[PDB]
Amino acid sequence: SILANKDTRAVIIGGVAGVNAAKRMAQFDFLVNRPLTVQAFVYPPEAGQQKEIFRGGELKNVTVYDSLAPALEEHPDINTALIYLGASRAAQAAKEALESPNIQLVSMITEGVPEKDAKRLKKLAQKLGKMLNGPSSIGIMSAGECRLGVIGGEFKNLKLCNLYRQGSFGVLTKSGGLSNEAMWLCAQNGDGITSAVAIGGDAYPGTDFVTYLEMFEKDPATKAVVMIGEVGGNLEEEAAEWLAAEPRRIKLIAAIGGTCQEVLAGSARSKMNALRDAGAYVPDTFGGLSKEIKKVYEELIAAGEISTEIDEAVLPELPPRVQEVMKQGEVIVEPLIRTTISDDRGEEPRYAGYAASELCSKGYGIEDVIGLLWNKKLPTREESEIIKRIVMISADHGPAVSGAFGSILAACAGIDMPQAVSAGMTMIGPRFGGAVTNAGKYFKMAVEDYPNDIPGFLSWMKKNVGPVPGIGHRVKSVKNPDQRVKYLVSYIKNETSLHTPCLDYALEVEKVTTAKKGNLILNVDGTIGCILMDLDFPVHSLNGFFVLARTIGMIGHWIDQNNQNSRLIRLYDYLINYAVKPEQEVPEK
Amino acid sequence: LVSYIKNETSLHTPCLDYALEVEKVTTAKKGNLILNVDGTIGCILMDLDFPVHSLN
Amino acid sequence: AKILEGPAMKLFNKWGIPVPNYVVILVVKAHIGQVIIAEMAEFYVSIIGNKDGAELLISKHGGVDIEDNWDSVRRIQIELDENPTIEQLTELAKDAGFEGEIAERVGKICSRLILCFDNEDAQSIEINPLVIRKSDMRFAALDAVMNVDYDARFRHADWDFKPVSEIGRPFTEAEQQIMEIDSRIKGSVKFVEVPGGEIALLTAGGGASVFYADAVVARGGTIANYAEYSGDPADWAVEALTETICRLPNIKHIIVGGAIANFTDVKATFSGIINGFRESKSKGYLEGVKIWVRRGGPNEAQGLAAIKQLQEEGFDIHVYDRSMPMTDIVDLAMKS
Ligand SMILES: CC(C)(COP(=O)(O)OP(=O)(O)OC[C@H]1O[C@@H](n2cnc3c(N)ncnc32)[C@H](O)[C@@H]1OP(=O)(O)O)[C@@H](O)C(=O)NCCC(=O)NCCS
Repeated sequence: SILANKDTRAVIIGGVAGVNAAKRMAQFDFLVNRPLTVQAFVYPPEAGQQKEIFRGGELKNVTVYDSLAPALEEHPDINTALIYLGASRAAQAAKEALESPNIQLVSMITEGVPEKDAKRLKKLAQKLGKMLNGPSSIGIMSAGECRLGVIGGEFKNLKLCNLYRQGSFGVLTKSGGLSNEAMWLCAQNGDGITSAVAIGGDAYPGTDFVTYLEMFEKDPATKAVVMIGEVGGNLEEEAAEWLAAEPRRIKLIAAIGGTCQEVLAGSARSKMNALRDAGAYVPDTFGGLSKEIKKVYEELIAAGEISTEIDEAVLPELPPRVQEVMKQGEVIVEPLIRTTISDDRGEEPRYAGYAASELCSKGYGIEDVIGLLWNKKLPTREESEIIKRIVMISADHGPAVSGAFGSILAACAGIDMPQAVSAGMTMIGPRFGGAVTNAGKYFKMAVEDYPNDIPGFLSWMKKNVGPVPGIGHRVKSVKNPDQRVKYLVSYIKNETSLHTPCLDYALEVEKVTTAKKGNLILNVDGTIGCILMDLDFPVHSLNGFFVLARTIGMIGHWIDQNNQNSRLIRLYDYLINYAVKPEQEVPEK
Repeated sequence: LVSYIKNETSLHTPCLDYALEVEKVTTAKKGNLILNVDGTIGCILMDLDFPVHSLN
Repeated sequence: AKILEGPAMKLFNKWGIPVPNYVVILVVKAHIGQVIIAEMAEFYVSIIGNKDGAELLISKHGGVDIEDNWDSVRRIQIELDENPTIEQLTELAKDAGFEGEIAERVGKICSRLILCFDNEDAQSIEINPLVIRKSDMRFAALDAVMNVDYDARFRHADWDFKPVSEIGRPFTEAEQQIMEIDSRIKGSVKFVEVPGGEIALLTAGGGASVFYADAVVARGGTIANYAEYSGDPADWAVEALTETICRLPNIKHIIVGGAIANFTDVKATFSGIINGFRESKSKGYLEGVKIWVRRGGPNEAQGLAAIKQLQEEGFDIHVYDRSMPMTDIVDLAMKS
């Protein structure tokens, strides 16, 4: 191996691209059974957050720092920086990393880094005696030891290219996609790789071919190097100069792209000729490269430099996602919730089995959607017409009522509509609008247990529940009738075929209660409660009609106060009775 | 909703038309950047000239 | 990135470099849709960048006669951010053969050129001739050849220009359409039309694309086009590229090749290729053409299985995995 080893600990400077690199590096760390290479992330937009990175099936939380100084302070361990930032920020981040005394190697994936910036960074890395790889480098891969970047692809590829143990071949490419092809060629025709380095495709790489060839020459494990170059520059010429200059231990296998000298100094024929003359194994096409690797590998077996020691390893496999195991029925997942009313999993929601848009097209209304979601049955025209009227008649009853006033208070406190309406909806309960369910229950119980005994029902209620749910009003009375209840009752009794025993009973108790106190009228809660109980709607659903209806009013009041640009309400002093304790001195503790 | 407004009314919906064009650009960036129900209702109601406060 | 005469002159002007009065709409050259008109001893000046900075080449023998007069050329190496002083440049001029008043003048010009190079992210600037009108001592840069590093554009808000075409001729409709697609996307899509050619390339990555083209030429074949797609491009862009390649005249084989991708999803990109193959086949474009597939990369099993299904749709498609050497599908195609 040459630059990355089991002692390499990285800091990734970049965002989502950096996190994807880290996730790939974690897969390698799982395969070769080593601790996580990524120690930290440096990304000011996400500073303070933690990234969840899986090392196999184990979740690792990696911290995101604002800058490099706190990252290295918290992780002195770090000796490598990977730059995953865009062109406008990459060079400054690379400068910061090179100037950090802990960092020895800086690699850049970034494309479009100005030549002037790459030249300045190469000069700085030389002054400081540090290694700079890239820009435009997919990474560095040391088989069985370390992966820096996305180099090596999917987990199945790491296994196919035998990247879990050291081979005898080094890989040097300009091209990212071709380092992965070279790694495969070495596994397929040789014994795998030691290290693979993508130097980058930029005019001025941080480290050239000779710099890496010098390092490979000093690595005892590397017996040959597969170098993949192309037309442009003299990086391959300088490598041929390096090979010719002295007797080298490593064999050089080279393929040069750009022999398109039939279609429109740094020529691919001039590079192939320099290398061939220097003693390198140069094939005529990229296809011949597999044959050159087999040639060198067979020489190495014969010359006793490679041992035929079979791959004695039971390799770890990537854990499946819970959904995969579930599909196969190989795991039991007890659901968190059960829903029976709607399915959103298709192209559109299905309410009680019916497609939402199909209901619109076929002429159904809001009242029909209420019945589907609350009763799981499409209402009948009669039912639908009653639901419609209950909602319309209950929609609003001015601003003085708790629910509406709650919304107005929140609207004036500068609260957004959903939150302001939630405060008003909190007021719906035993005293305001939320006696629909209990009115239904107690009047049905009266019909069953006290059919011809209203004083018995009333005595039982006084002793056991208190005031009768559905009876009484603060402003409406016998002298000031509630036309809302008169309207609903006359609709049910004169415009429908519905037999209403609860409503009939409730209307009789109203005659008795209003004889006691004129305000003890059957109210909207009691009226809706009885009508719905007589329609045989589920008992739980009864308060829904008020809650839903009064939401129309509550949103109305919120919109109104906003259109008025209402200021914060602070209740007037003269309206408060401060029946407070006399003022007193606090005793010493 | 879009098909209903386009095929069953003769309404001129400039906000919805614009939103549908940006959806072609955004979904080219990431496939999940579709015009959602919020954007659809928002645009339809703005084109009907409903008070801005009422939209949510 | 080679830039036009006008733009180059504008930057010269900016860094105070003697330039003839010009107008872009007396001499008349073309930038055909644009024409330039500028007012009309000779010297040679050029600053060519290198790994260590740049090199300033100076000659007293300017104009056409510079080819034989290459011994007359005095060159100095400007180390990165270690720019020479005016006197050094005057001495440099003096070494060339420049005397007294002009040497300083030449030296001063050089510094401006050096400032222009440093500050404009240039790769190279070539002035031949740099003329002198001795009567009044007025200098003018007659022929301005400037290459700038266009990746650096974000640092330059004054760069109201686009770079000149790689191939001598400007781009066709398909071409410009593919360049538009590339600019908008995070990935990369490149398309170049080769006049004629029986073998059409639809290859992944610049490095692998070049090796596939070399393989075709080496095997006696003719390339119908040059097409590269890399950096996990969006399926639609890949579909756009596939469609363009299928529209090509007199193509016998399609080479859908590439190396083993490190991050490009082969299932996503192959769905864009498949969609574009289906789109092209319904329009009657892929009649008789054999498709050759060889690919590796994330989700290669799924993408390769999806592409081999295209056999039941009547496509003469041969799909191979990594076991098939990369450019060896070109042989199988040449033999057919
Ligand atoms: C990999 C690559 C896409 C990452 O670059 P990117 O998206 O430009 O990355 P950044 O984190 O710099 O940019 C994302 C945004 O964050 C912003 N940002 C980044 N750092 C920031 C900071 N410190 N403060 C504020 N904003 C910041 C950027 O301005 C940008 O927003 P914008 O698009 O509106 O300008 C890019 O560098 C590239 O093209 N690489 C080549 C392709 C490649 O090899 N990819 C590897 C895939 S693993």
